[PDB]
Amino acid sequence: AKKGMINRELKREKTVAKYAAKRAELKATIANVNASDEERFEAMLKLQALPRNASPVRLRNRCGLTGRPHGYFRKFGLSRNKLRDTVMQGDVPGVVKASW
Amino acid sequence: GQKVHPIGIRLGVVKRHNANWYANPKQYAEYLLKDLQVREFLTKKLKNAMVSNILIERPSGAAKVTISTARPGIVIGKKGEDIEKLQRELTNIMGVPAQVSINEIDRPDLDARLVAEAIASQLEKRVMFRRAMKRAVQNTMRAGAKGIKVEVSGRLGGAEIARTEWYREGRVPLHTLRADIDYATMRAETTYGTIGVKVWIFRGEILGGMKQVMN
Amino acid sequence: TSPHVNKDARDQYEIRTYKRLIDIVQPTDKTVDALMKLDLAAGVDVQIAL
Amino acid sequence: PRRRVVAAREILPDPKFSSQTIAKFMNHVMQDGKKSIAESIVYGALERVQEKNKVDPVEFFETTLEKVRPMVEVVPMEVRPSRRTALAMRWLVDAAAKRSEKTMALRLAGELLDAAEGKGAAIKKREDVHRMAEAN
RNA sequence: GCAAGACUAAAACUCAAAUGAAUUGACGGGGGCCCGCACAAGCGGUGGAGCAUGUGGUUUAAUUCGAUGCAACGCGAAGAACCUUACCUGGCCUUGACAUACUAGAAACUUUUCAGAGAUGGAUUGGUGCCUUCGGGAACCUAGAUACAGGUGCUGCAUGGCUGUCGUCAGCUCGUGUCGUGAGAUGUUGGGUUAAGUCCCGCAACGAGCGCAACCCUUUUCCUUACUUGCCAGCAUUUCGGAUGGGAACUUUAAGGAUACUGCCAGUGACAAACUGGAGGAAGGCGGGGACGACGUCAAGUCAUCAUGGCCCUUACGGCCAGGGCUACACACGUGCUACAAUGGUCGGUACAAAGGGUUGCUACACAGCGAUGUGAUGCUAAUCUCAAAAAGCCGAUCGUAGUCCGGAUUGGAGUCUGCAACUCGACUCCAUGAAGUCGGAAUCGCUAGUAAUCGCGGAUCAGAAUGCCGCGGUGAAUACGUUCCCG
Repeated sequence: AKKGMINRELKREKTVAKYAAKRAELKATIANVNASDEERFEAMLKLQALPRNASPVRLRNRCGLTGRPHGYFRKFGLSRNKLRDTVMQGDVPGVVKASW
Repeated sequence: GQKVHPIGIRLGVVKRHNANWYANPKQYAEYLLKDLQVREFLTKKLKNAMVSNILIERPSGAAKVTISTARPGIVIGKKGEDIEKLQRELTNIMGVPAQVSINEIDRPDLDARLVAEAIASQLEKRVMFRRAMKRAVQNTMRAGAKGIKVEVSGRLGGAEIARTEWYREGRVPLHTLRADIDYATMRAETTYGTIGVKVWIFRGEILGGMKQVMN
Repeated sequence: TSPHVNKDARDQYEIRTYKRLIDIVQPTDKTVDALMKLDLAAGVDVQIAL
Repeated sequence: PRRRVVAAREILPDPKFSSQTIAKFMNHVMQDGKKSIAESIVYGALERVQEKNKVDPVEFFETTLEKVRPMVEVVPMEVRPSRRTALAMRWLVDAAAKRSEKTMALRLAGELLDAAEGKGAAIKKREDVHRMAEAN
């Protein structure tokens, strides 16, 4: 991937980490029954007023080695191209060729 | 056609893994990434130390890296100063204290990685590729190997059309899963591009299975 | 396995997680101390519950 | 198969009458693994013909199948004993479907009863076959 | 010489070759031999319909870029509302979002606001941190300067690495002797047999190595160890629920082992390799399946995973943002899903799996709703709790061949959930509507047994979004006379 895309993902991750507590508090207040309807509406507006990158749906899993955005395999954190190379030379513990 | 990786196909038969630790699904990815970073840093830092195998282990909240080298003196230092450094940067890269252990290779000519690195370094100095392959094969066969195969691919000798050459002496039974085959790949960067080098060394079959390999 | 396009050319990998259970009853005073003094082998995770 | 000659598969007799002819007829009737439905149809037909005429179902079925059984097929060629039974069951299956009784078991029982006395659509099919056969 | 022409017969100029025989390979619209779901024999599909998905074309501001006979077309993509995103419109930055090298200043940061579509810009708070030889150095930020950074821009026909294909096709090589002036040849050659250059007889040759087979995984029978979170044969108590005391038998779980070797018996081949039949045995001649792909072919595929020679841009072909597009639509093709019904539709009652997933997760149970779902609440970091209802199946009733009580496209209305946000462009629920379709031309595809056919279940990707892909089990067939013909 281009270096700009990797820096973009890094920036989005940092923003998500920064705004994590306030967003959780806002959603809890929204889902709080005991709070007044006015309070819930104000919390909804506050949650809608956050920066877009604060939301975690805009994060895309990329290969930890090359930044490829397709074929991720969350368990290893590597795209398929690097996963094949690293597995077949013995650097991934416990992974072997499967036959049955 | 294409050929399977000689170590990958034997990883569960007569070969061990270069990584030996356990992690739950949450920590597995983080551990793997830090291990790969450690391997890359070590490979970059110890080019001239004849380093072949790096084994990473995580016993319990710590790290242990075993480095197999043919020049333990360069890795260790005149008073062991460099091992303290290596531990410092490895503890920085990982998140746990790390111990560095040294494993001397007393037969450098039976190690596939070192032979490939020697051939690549020679090719990077405009040495004739046929001469380099023949010398490497002769030295390995004299060191007591049962067979060796060496292959070079690319713009050999500066030619505009790339081609693949290979030379072999002895036996290399790749289809036998219990054969002890060491395999290595290394690239040499010349002014005309990249030349790939592949080395296979056969050291005899392994009888008794993985149980006798003592997994 | 191919860099660009061969959907039927794939490598199939597996990883297995083995689990063992051990029960110790009527432990002698030396038992807990010896178990804690036992070394930690790499590649095996050990959990103890009292 | 060019070189290898393959043995013919051996099938088990049906649990009720121990008749491989009944088992093979059930196999011909069955679609996409619904052997239970095939058994229901065949056993219902046999019970129906038995209550109509007090005669052993195995004997009645074999006599009727021999009656419908072709010595030649359809452009004439020759056939072997196995093909004879295969084609007899094949032609017997369809006419029951084109009949008009409310259930397949009743339809097949009626078709067998009509073919036994010679006024059956399978009998007409065999007649077409042999009146085609004398052409050559 | 009637003629057509015959006979005798040069030079200028031009090239560094033109030739003969034999050797190795390659090729042939030359020959011979064999094998393969190649054809035959069967079962079920496609081409016809509606919808899903990919492609061509057309359209567009853009419809981003690759893959193109078999071997591209549910392909990269294991999952495009924003993001992804690479494309378009418009708004912005320029040593840069990111590295090293130099010169200085600043803890880093932190609270409220305003303008703006946002990128950005302007005000406004609090903090002012760490180590010391403490005269400054560690982190992070800001400012200036130039070598540079950056480029999913071009060349896969300059490359590495990786992959497809012939094709699981059966071949490919080496030593000492002999023959030839020589390049080279012999060995690998013929007769049987085999999945096999597998093996045996023949053979100026004898011997090897890699290919084949085996070693590896899984399934079928038995044994040992192990007895919980799993099991319940015997005993006892039962709230009749392994629920409880209890048992270690059985099922299972999962490590290590045993067993099959033509071993035995009866004939053949040849006096062999082999072949045929029988008993025992869970299994008999390779028991089934997976992984493993020889020397080589196609300037095959990938500079858009990555690396890399060369070329090109540098206030732009680099970088940031909001909206749009990749989802268009007179058409054509590929791969699929659902049907056309009675071996079926609907309704009521009632049985039997395997494998896999679960802590920002799966959820018992109760209440509310017709429902998607919501609220409260419980167990589970799991042989412990949970997803979970298996479905086809069996019993009973009804429908009685109708475009139907078949089919479920399309459209109107009303909702739930994920998400900052479902207009372009999500999934699901309810009411209403009820299209084509009555078995599909020339032609064409898959499959030889727990297979085809049919039925349900799970996972990767993933906030949400599978008829695709990768797996799991249930029910469970038909036919193979044979090698003419078609293909390789």
